[PDB]
Amino acid sequence: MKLNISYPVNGSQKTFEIDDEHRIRVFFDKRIGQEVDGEAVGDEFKGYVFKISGGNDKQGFPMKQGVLLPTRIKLLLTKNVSCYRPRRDGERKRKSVRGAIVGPDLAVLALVIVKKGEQELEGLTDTTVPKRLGPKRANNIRKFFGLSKEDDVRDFVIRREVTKGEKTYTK
Amino acid sequence: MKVEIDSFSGAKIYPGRGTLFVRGDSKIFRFQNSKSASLFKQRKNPRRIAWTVLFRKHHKKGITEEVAKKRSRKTVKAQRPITGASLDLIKERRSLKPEVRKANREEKLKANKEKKKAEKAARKAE
RNA sequence: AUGUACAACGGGGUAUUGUAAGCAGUAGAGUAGCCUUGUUGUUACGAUCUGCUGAGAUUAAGCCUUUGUUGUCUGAUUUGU
RNA sequence: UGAUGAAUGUUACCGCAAUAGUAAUUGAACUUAGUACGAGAGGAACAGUUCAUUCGGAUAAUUGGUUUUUGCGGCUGUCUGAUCAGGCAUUGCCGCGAAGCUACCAUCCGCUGGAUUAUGGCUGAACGCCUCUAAGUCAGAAUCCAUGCUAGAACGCGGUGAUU
RNA sequence: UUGUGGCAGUCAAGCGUUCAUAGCGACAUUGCUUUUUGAUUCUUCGAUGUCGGCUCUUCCUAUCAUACCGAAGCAGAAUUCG
RNA sequence: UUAGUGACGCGCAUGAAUGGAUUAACGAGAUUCCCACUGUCCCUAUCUACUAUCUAGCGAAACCACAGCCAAGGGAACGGGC
RNA sequence: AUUCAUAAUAACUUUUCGAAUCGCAUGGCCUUGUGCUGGCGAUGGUUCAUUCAAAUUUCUGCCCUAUCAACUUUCGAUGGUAGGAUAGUGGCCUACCAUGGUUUCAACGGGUAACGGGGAAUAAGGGUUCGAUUCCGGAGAGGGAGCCUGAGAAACGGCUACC
RNA sequence: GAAACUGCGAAUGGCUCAUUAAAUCAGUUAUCGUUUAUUUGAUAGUUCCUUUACUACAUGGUAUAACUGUGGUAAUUCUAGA
Repeated sequence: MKLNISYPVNGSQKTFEIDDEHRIRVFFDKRIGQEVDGEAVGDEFKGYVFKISGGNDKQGFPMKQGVLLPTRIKLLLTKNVSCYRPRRDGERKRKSVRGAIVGPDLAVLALVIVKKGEQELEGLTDTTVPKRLGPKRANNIRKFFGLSKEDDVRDFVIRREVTKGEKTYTK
Repeated sequence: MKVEIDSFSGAKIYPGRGTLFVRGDSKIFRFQNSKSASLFKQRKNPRRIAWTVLFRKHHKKGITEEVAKKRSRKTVKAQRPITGASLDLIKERRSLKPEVRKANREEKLKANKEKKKAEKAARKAE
């Protein structure tokens, strides 16, 4: 099986090809939002605790929230909802999914960390991806920094230097 | 192996124990026992049958599953820079914000500038 | 024929069934009568519903098990290289 | 067909095994192989594997059936002043229903060695050759007999214990 | 008893492209069986319950299939004879 | 589909009050097919009461040369006896 | 021709609109302040009217058939009252009520190699026949049903199901 | 200045004539019985709601896409996770 684990503060993410079939039998019959023990799955993950975010089973059909079963279903989905993007306004659509219970049918299980255990993880905690963008709005910058109502966000602006050739500029 | 759930009673069906039914519409039902099977053939409603899990959960009996939703009593705790602002100098200028005579003097400069602007504009208009 | 003895009851378990009677209800189609005519108004009747209640009942008779209780435990006949 | 049983000195236990009976049967599929063979057309086989047909012998975990558990619930009519709880209705009727019985309607199992026939042969004369035969001799079948399985001679037997 | 019914042999004119016998085998002929049908009337008329089917066992083989084999006008498959 | 029905008719031997040809309705009439239904059946199983069974008590009858093991033989041609 | 337009009293609203939008140009007063004012536009925005539409609607008019003369109303057919729905009237639908309504002046039913019309061929006149078919109005997207989005679809080169 | 958010439009066009015989349609009326985006012409002094601190108006809050990357199906204009 695979565990697509993520650490959201570091913004990091990695897949882990898991075996120890019984240390994933623990994951069996589990819902979304629930948090089980890193040590229980793996002493390499000793002390850690994750949260079962979701996952794709075979045939790539994701895990959807709220349905409360492991078996697959055909839902007449609509906008503002996971597992369907509408290619037109108004289009509802019947699509197949898998539900919010964990079992062998799954192939990749998506996890998020809420607490960092005692040891350190190679591709999640030792690393941290930066914030790709800076806040583009005045007050968002202003409150992000904690300056004032009048501290000139215009000069607190972000400047991201890049070189076209040798001419360089922050754009 | 796996264990499953009676359509009617909603009970674990250990392997072999029990019957299975496949309606013409390809709906696969499972029954732990001929009791459930016979009721199903009678077209009964388990939500009305009392000993069933559906009635149990519809009348809210044995409700030890749900507890509450947790809440954190704090903030995000990141007054960080925006990757192009040098957070040290950012906090330094945030602290220089009070005692605002600097921005006030810049305003006074641009203010006398607007004075002279209207003056010279009227001069050019004349 | 005085014991890790036996038996009848009781208990526990396991199973079957489907939520006992009794009480209560600001539940109840409503119909009549009360008046301080409410804002649950009260009263008589009224299937049925809900809570106590996966409650109650039955459970070896050819189910299992008992630290329990109460008892029982020398009557007859025959047999020889 | 099953079932008892006097008598053997008594009684109990463990055994032998005469004799009799006997059972396992056939096919398909994949592979061998689109190979061999065949000009082409078409088209094999032995071994191996998985399955089934027929028959048999058991068993009841599962599923199904059966239900006087007259166990639980409900239903009609009527009687017990009403309720509670019950009687009668040739087991009143329905639904569930354990246990037990039971089903190719369910499941499990169904042995390997020898002598042989037919047939093909080895050496080999008669018949100075030759010949499977005449003396001798090899392999060989759903055959035959044993292994195995069933009963155990009630006048077949043995070993052992205790014997007032 | 066995004409007739049925079954199997001897012989081999011929058929089989040529060749009687791989396979068939007319004309002639020797036998067998009693599952037919006759013929007979021994027993049975002071009664042997009388067709078929159903059920169920057992037996014969003149073997339809299956086991092993031989022959072929058997290349293989399929088939035929034994 | 030797059945059933509709046609054909050198009809062994159809036929007109020895009544012919139809004929609604009716039939515990004979017959065929279809729907339903089903333990008739594939294929049997299970349950109940009364029996059988054992007991106490009561207590017949039919039938009977003598009696009661098989094979073959011959024999009144199919014996329990020889 | 109105209970019209429109105005006011009294309240209702889970609360509607009343510019936090954008490009150019930068203009003027001095109370010398980033003070105050200012232009040409785009976008959107409540109401009314307009325009392109849309839906309903009045009179008249349609081929052959009586080997179709009674038709409609159970469970809407005709009307009325009240209400619901509609964007809106109204059996559009419901509750209740009266029992009516169409018919030889051909109802109703059947058939149509019938979508209709503007028009085409053909002729002295009269006329007969055709007209799917370039323009107009309708219907449909394989048959049916349903519906979301939207001002506008019962959309099909959009969704849902069944066939 | 791709992609993406957003706003428009995708209900026009085009194709066929299956349907349909007071139905469509044609002329002719009405909406004093209705919706109408869009255009076009006009049109929001009155929005502090214990209306005094209850509230920045040189102006307020929230994602979320695109993207970063983890990726999952054999396949989908398939999509989740951070």
